[PDB]
Amino acid sequence: GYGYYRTVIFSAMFGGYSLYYFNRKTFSFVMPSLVEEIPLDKDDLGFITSSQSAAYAISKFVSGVLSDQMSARWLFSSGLLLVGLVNIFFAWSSTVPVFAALWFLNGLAQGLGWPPCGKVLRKWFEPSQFGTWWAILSTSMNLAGGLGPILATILAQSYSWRSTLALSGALCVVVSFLCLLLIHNEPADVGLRNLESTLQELLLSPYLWVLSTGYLVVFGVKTCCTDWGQFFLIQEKGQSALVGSSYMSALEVGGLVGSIAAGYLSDRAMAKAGLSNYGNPRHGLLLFMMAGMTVSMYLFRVTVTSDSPKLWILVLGAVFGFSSYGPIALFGVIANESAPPNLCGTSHAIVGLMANVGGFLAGLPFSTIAKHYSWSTAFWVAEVICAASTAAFFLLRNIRTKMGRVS
Amino acid sequence: GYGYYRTVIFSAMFGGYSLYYFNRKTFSFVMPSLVEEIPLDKDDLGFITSSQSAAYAISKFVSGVLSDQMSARWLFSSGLLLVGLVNIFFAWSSTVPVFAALWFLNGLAQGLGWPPCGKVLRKWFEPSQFGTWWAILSTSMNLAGGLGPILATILAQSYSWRSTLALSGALCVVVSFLCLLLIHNEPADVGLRNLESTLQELLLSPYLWVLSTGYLVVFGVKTCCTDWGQFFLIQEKGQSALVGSSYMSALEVGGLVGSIAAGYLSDRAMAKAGLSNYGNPRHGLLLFMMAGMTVSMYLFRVTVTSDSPKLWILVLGAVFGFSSYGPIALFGVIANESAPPNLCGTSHAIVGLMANVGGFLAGLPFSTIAKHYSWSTAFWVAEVICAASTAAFFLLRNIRTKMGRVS
Repeated sequence: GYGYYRTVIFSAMFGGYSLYYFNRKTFSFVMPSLVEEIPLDKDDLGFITSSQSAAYAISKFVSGVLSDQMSARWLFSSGLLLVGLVNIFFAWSSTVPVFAALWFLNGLAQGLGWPPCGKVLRKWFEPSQFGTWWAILSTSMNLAGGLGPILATILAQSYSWRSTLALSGALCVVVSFLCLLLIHNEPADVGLRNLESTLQELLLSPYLWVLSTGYLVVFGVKTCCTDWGQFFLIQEKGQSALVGSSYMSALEVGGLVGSIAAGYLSDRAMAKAGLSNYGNPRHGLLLFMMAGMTVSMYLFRVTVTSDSPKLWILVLGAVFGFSSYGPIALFGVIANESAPPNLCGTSHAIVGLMANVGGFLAGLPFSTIAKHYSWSTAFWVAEVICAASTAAFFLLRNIRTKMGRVS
Repeated sequence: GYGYYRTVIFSAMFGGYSLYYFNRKTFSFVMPSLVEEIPLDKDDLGFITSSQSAAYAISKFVSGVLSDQMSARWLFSSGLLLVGLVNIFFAWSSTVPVFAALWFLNGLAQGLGWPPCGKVLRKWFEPSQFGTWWAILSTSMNLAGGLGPILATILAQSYSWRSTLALSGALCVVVSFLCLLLIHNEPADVGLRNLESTLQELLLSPYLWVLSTGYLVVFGVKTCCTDWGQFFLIQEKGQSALVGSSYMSALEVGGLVGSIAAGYLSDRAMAKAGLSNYGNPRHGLLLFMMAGMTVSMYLFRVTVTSDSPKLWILVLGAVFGFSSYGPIALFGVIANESAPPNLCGTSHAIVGLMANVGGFLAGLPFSTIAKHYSWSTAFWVAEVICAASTAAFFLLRNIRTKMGRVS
């Protein structure tokens, strides 16, 4: 059928991108067994994970640019096969630069996998049903991150790290051929019906860069609170470490439900509206969630004391996680929808570049401001940036969103 | 007395800075008689006035930096004497590079005059009485611009341009010695009572750069509407040229009363409040006037047709002029108040540098956006910048405003 093939292809992308994220962070999942086996420095593990982070940033960008050129099926399957071959060779490795370079090459093949999922979700799913299945295909990532330390801890208690990495790499090699056989990058290959723009016309469209600065700010404020919310509760607000861990756990669970609810309710808005070329029906919940970020950072900064209860901290974590991982899924969905259909992966990679810029701006200058002035001053600077960007994106909510040529 | 010397010194600065602005724009006031006398190109006059504009920008900055080093009395009097000597030599000039270089040197000596007025108004007037006399000392500039073409047209009908420039230069030479004799840069020279910070501690204070970007945006939007409001009424909105001229005249008259009302009501707020080091009681009307800019640009963009009456255009011009020249006087008053007392001219020159940046951003890119997309799209981009900066400055209204060291 039609929806049958949508189900089959989404199950294949779900399994493939779940194995992507599990084999993206297996070395951090099997890390305790491996540091029991071989002694490695904290700076050594930081260099390995930083090699993967640098290669994954470069490869998200390069793969988004490539995914609009060659086929998403072969690119996805090649990514999964090459990730599996990396984990096979990584289980078959003992020396440290082999770990670092092979995990760099895993970071490349992990970047090489999600813009195929974006292209296939664009070409196969209606815009009334695009954000919700984007959000479930990122819930694949969240489910891999949730079931990864559990299964890796069981396989590291039972077997070694080499046997676990070898089984996971062999599983990716098998699922790479299964995703080569169960994915069609467009319905024109089957026979079903589908659903002229240059990269210069993409880059000169101002909505891509309004979207880029918006996702810069939203991912920067997400990474600010995700990295330093425990520290803001320990040093400044005077909570315990269990309260900070519960705050992070509530932010993650609220972020999972925030991404899913953002996709579903934004597809409801996209199904209701959709007559004009200017504006975007997804702004009508992207703006409410960015205002939710503003309200959550304000109420977490001024209405949190040492005497405020743990339930208020959990509510602020959950509502900020809702209001924060919602817009990240929405800037993904908009950078894939509002783009031309043959240049949507490139328009998504341009916004992931600003994800990298926001990650750096949340890492070093936010910690510098927190070191010099105070913690509440730094989180307030992040609040001002997020609220001023919520205002600047409320103003810019009705610009020409359909990127590309003008007709 | 005390208020007697405040009256005498303010009358001397009023006469001196009125002759500053009259001898700043005498060559554009006596321009028709001079182009009847000698033939000059439009590009030639543009080069002469651009030489004065470049030298006056460089000299506003250099003189603000200098006015905190040497005395404001001798710097003011030297500026007025050197402006008078330029107009004497300019009346005694015939050839074109002599005009251009001597008017460059006038632009230098015109920049060399207002930061002495800022220093004397800081050292002599209370913060409850500082913004209103700042606004009257800029009403000196507006009165010179209002009575300048009238008196210059009368003196160009009666006498020549050489006789008019010679009388105006001789008047500046006389009033330079009268302002050397009737100004005291601080009350410590008389005997009355007055009312430790480095430039690095100025530049590292974030309120100077919040104030700089705020004045960047406010002066840029002022220069956008001041240059292109007639063009927005001619090409886009379909008004006549008389409606655009009345719009500019209503914006200028409303701007005069806006600067004066901003100074007076902001000094009322500064007199009422004043207990804390964070925030500024002048924000409590700077924000209302920046929101007045936002509301005025919105109501002038969406609620102006060809069938809207001329009275609505005059009301929008007057309310935008109010809401626009108010904040320019207020960013001057705040860059002179919130600064340390021996480094206030430098903190004001740093904000005049961003006036130059906003003038360029209103000149070329605003015209480029208006050429490519539309006129309403360009004025809407200016509206978005002004409203997003009004939001970002409403958030940043309670940062540490007292620039300098922390104690």
